Amino acid sequence: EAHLYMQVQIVAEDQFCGHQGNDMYDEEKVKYTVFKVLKNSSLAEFVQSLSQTMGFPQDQIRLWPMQARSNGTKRPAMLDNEADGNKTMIELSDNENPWTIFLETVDPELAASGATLPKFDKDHDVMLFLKMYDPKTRSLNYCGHIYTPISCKIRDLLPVMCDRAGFIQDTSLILYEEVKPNLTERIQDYDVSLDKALDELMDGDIIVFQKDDPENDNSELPTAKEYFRDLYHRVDVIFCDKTIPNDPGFVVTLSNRMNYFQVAKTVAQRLNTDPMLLQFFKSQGYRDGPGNPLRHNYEGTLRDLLQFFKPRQPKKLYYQQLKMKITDFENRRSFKCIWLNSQFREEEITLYPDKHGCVRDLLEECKKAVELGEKASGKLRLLEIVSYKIIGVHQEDELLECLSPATSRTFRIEEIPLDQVDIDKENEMLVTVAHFHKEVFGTFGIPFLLRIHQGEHFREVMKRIQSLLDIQEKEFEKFKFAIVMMGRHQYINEDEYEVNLKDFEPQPGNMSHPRPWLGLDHFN
Amino acid sequence: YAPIFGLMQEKIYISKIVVEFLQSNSDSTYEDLINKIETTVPPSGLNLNRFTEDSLLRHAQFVVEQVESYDEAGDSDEQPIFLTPCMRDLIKLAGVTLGQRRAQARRQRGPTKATTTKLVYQIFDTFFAEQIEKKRRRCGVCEVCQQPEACQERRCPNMAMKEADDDEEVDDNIPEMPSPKKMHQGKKKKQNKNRISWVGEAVKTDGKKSYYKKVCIDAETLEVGDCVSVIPDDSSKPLYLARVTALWEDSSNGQMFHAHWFCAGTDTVLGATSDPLELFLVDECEDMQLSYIHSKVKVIYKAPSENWAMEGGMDPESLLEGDDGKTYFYQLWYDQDYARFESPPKTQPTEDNKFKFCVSCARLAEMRQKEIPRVLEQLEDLDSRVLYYSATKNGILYRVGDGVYLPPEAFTFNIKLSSPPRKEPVDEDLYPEHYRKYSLDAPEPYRIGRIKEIFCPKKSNGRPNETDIKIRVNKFYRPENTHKSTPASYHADINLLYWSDEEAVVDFKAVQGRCTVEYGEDLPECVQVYSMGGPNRFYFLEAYNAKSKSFEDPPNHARSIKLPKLRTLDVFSGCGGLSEGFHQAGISDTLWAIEMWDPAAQAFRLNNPGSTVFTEDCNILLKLVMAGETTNSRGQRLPQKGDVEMLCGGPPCQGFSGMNRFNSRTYSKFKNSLVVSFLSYCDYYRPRFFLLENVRNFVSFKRSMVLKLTLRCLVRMGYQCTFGVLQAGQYGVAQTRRRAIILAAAPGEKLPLFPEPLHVFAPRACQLSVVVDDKKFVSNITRLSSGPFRTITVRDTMSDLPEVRNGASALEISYNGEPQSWFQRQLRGAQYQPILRDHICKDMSALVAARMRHIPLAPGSDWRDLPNIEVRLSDGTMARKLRYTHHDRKNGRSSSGALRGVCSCVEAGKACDPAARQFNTLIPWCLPHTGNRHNHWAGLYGRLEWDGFFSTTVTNPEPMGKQGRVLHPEQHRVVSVRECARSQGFPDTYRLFGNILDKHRQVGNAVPPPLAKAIGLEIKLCMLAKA
Repeated sequence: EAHLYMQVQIVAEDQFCGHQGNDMYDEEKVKYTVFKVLKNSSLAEFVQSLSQTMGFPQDQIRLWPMQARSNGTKRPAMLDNEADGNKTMIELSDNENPWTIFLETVDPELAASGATLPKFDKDHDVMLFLKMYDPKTRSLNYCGHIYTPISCKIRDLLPVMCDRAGFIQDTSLILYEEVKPNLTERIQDYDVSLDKALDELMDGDIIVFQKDDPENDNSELPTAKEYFRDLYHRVDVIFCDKTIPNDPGFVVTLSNRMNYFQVAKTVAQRLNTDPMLLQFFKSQGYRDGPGNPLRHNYEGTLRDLLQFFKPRQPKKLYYQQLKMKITDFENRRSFKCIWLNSQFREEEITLYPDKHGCVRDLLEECKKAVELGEKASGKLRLLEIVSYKIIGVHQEDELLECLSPATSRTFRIEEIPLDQVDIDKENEMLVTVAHFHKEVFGTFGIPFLLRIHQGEHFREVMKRIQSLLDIQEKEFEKFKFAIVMMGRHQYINEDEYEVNLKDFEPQPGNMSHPRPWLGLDHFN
Repeated sequence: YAPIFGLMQEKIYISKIVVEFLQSNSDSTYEDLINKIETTVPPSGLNLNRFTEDSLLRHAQFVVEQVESYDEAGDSDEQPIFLTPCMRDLIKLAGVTLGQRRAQARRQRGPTKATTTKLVYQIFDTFFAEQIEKKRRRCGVCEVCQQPEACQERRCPNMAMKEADDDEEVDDNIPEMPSPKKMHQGKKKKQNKNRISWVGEAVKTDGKKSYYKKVCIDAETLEVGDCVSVIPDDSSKPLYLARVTALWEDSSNGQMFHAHWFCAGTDTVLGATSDPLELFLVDECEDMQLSYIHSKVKVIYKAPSENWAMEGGMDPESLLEGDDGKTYFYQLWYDQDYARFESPPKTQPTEDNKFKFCVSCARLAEMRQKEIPRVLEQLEDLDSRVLYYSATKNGILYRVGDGVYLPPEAFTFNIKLSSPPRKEPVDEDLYPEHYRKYSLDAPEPYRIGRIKEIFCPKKSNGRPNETDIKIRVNKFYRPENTHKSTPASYHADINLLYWSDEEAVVDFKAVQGRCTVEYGEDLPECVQVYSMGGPNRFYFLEAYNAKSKSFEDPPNHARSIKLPKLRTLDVFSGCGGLSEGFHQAGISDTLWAIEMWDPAAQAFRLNNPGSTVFTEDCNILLKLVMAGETTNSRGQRLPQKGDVEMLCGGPPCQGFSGMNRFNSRTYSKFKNSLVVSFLSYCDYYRPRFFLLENVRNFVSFKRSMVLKLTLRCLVRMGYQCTFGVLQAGQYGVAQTRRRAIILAAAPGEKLPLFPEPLHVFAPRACQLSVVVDDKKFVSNITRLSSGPFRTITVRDTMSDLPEVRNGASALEISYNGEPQSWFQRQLRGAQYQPILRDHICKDMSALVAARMRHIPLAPGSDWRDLPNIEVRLSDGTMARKLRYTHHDRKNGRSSSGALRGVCSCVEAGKACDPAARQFNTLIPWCLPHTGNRHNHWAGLYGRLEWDGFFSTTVTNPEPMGKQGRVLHPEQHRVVSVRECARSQGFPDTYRLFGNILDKHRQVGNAVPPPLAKAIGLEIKLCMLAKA
């Protein structure tokens, strides 16, 4: 017969002291006295049972059923012990369980002296709750409750309030009504009755008061209004690093009314880093994990970042620490290129320079990224290659935004070889060399620049070629060597040693149109 | 000579491609021609890479001569093949002269029939009698004009092109033609009758000079409610007809009576199309003496049948019984101002007004009482002003504490508001085309305020003055209007407002409407639900102070059914944007839809899982449901009579695209077009609601003939109709595209209104008026160049999309960014971890890619800012600079004295010089070639402004096409498929199908769902009213 009982949770006034939040107390930080009670038991029987169990006379206690209001507050309401004493609790609660009730008793140290429970006229009396706001400590002090006639004037309660809060008498007080969270209304007229002063006056309403003192203007929350406002917007956010797997993160308390700059500064403070060295990620929010990245210029507030979390769920925010300032990190350009090492071998690399930078900065990143020659120059350069042909060299001052966005364009970075810096101008000539299978249109391989002397022993040039290529030896034999000019090609007899500059330069004074080049035929 | 032979082979091949493609269809646009050229596979024998736009531009002369030679041999009544719009645009770009040589070949499916029902067929055949009744002389300078024998071989192609332009241009878009005046306002002739006598006693004794009688004798018995013909003064107008709504004797004047006029069908928009025996009610009545009575005529109120939903498809001759067409008859109230056809008003006379009631008098009285701004309740009194608690105007009730609109000039802010260069003349060598650049704006939205009090000024006698009402308003600073200026409104919510403390005073007549302005914390739900809940809902979070230019918390004193969804048939849905808009309205569930095009059908299937889509012509299914079948050839269950509830769609107008007066061939095509089939569908199925949509020109097609005939057919059907045009951009879209809308309601329903504009827009594209038979028709829209919400700009449509380059084809990409604009927030959704889809733009030619890579990023920049620099290309070919070999008189020479002309045609009366052309040039040759004749082609190769809007609908973006600017503001790419869909307003979750071209076409064709929702809300307002 468990379904015929209900938990009645009794809360005492000692739980009201110390509460720093809205209404009287925090629902979590409260000790109840739970009673398993028969639904058909009368109210009078339960009042007798309570008075006997906790050790007070039944006429020394008052029962204040805890009732929720339309505004979302939860305040004590009136129950008539005599008239309603015989009705069952299950009909009185209107199908509620657990049913919390405030139990108002006389102070046993003020009751041993002979005082008893004051009488209360339901029609003409009211129960006021009194709180004291201290701006210096920014805190609330529960100052008990009072019975007072509805028609009584506030001014007659002022001395009571003063000496009930420990104030010197005739102290000027600023009075507010806490209507609900985010609604604190100042009481402008002290000469009006409670009925007139408080619209829709009920039992359980809370009036907050503070000293009227210039010193209050030194506090960051001089009055209870801004205090209750800041409390309304405070929220605890759990920040987690996306790199650390299942990082539990750390919790910081902030205000919803906050932009990106303040959040970033705060997190940077609690992380001992520069705010610019942090990138933040909004949560996915149905699943737990990093979502859309946030830009540095985001003009939204904290509520927007947390809006798809339920108020019960822990509100998480992902982030990662950066090695570069957030602006340059958001302006980085994915730059895929090829790195040429000391061994003349191609490597695929991806660099992230700032979009508004020059070639120098790209080469500097690549230098930080790679290793240089054993004792080579230590200076790098940027080639632009399309269709396996070098179409240009980029000067280190060139802007990164003018670089050939086409997919056919390959950017190479390479160390200048030792044997091409200073050559003999009227003797040695640098010739462009490329491969091709069968005809000369189907070119392939890695083209290169090769030095050529004057009247020179062609098998020296082919052992130089071999020094570059360096494959197994006896596929070299199938190389067919030809001299190509404007599409025509004449093959060169390898053992005849026919070499002289005249067969490699264009017509007199000719640059603009293709210069003669050396062609190699083989199969890849 | 190998390159020349290869070029000749390319010319022959492109001529074959163009001629066969023109055989395939005669309605393709320039972009479709481009697509056909590039997609064509080059032959194996000839060594060439692929056809590009340069190939067509350089073989234009040969391809055009071949195209005209094909059509010059066999001449028929069919339109010649070189007047296809794409080919005409190609002529308009490249200066090709027509009519030379030709005849070089050396001696070398059905009209169909739409399945119209009997009544629709009857209406069309009925008007067919009147279509048979029946400047820009030949140029004389072309070779064709000079040839001896108008003659079929002497047809001037130039004059044909000019006539095509005249048929395309609107003739004419004059403002006025003032609004039509009152009918019967002229005097009427007095009739000499023998004897006039009352019968019986005075029925009603009002106590004044008026004594109401029943029966009058003018050699014939006349009673109240009978119909009388009248002969007015002969002013080329036919006899008038009116019902004697009241007969009474006046002690002051002679024998008096009130006549409520009818209106003939010819006097309405219907004109000649209307049945001569048909009439309509109208809100025009007047007092007159019975001496002007001519004779008695009998009319009958042809009420719709009680089984009107089941009358579709039956033979009209079976229902023609009886005594028809013999006498006059009326069925629909008519309002000429808005061109509205309604069911007759069901106003019921009171008992004291049985025998003097006039529906026209009652309507005029209620209208004049409605327009008068009248204050309602007194609240408090002062020595100078008297206070009131509420007021009303135009059928709307305002109270103290309601958000209120105000015209932009109503009041001014305390902020200083707007606080007020020239570049040096650029190098004519680097920039040889800058000189051609040179040598209204959308208003600020409605001011919004909150009433503090309503009061009136006491007169000299002390009595309150109710002629005017003065209203005190607390102003709501929009994010734009605060000191942070317009950039403060790039990110903020479209609703968002700021509370202030400054007070303004306005006249009550200035108030233009009520909007609910509310707090954002006292809201019982999240602000998103409040914003999407209903119209004109604005929410303010925190107050703004102007003196300190700061943001504070608002002062405390500033704080405060579902009908079943209709089964829907969507004819010619396309991708289903209309259906999605209707679903957003939550009034319609599409259960069936028709679409011939396969990708559109697949897109609708993906977007609408619970719907049936038929991939066949609508005529086949219509004939099938006439014949009584239930399953099609594929077994799909076709809907039967009574299943469909709302019928919506928009048909193409390709077969009758002209504007000139009707022709026998044009009508022979039009009678079996798709619009007649749509009307037959509406006839048979008898929907509750009927929506027709098309392009703006559809209003003035064939001199408004299509609109008039459709309206006549619908009126014969017994529906209630209205029509107008709507500017899509006014309803939350960054596009200018006017759309003509025809609304229809079943008998007994309520005719929907046209939705009021929401977003302020540029007045240059707000011309919603319509001209028909030299009469001006304006829809019921009451907002002109104003509204609550700001414009929707292209920045608030594409800003946060991740950067992609030309040729990008990654269907699935990360967003890599949170939404930044309100429109984007509404488009994305409430769940945030998607994969953004279809963010793909066309992969164009490398030369064009470099061209648009070199265009500057300054706003409005176009081809006129193109530098003449030799630049390398992706394929490895060479792009030579543009050489000026001639001099033009109209423009003069450069400041450096360099030549400005490009061809011999710059000199007056000089033929274009062959081999003087250039190609594969970074700056185009055709643009400087023909700038002067087409206003410098200003805007071509231009970039969309970050603050502007799309020029027009985008079906296939292309830099040199007629769709206006198609370039992304910053990235070197054209607008992508997702970007095009973002323009129309499609939600990001919406799915598409097919390749990139098909996706672009489906995005372009569909109605913007924000427009469809805007219509969808209005229809629901009528569904709710009935129940």
